[PDB]
Amino acid sequence: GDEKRPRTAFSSEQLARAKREFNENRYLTERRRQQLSSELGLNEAQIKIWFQNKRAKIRRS
Repeated sequence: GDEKRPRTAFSSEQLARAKREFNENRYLTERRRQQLSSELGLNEAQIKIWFQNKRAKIRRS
């Protein structure tokens, strides 16, 4: 994105991941969220529950 980032906390490589990270949880919410909720047989209180658990993927950090 920018043209002047350090090389410790994130040399853009980590900043770019933040995008791709949500990019896989920003559209599906309105692209496939209906497909899941449909085959999942639940409500919004469970939809987020899936991705909410996937957001960690065994890291809780």
